[PDB]
Amino acid sequence: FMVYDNLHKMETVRNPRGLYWNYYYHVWQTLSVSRFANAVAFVSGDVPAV
Amino acid sequence: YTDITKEKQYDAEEAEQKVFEREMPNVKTLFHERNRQGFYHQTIQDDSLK
Repeated sequence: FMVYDNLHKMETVRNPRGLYWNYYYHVWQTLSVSRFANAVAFVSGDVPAV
Repeated sequence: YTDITKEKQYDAEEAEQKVFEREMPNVKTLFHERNRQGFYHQTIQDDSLK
């Protein structure tokens, strides 16, 4: 696993005419896997020869 | 002279797009100018009255 997180933040705004609060939660990440590591999968069914 | 304003009804859902709407105050003006320009004229005959 090569999972990292770049951004994690929260922002708030207020409407003075409607009297409510808006909350936004921003999440930015990188998701990847490494081909240099061993990884075997067990499969049942019709699998190709190669 | 600045006068009173008018009451609006609470509307949270309509407040979403009208937060920056404007409302001009009720202001009235009056002007006063100069009216009267007069004079009084009299004669005094000093010797004739002496």
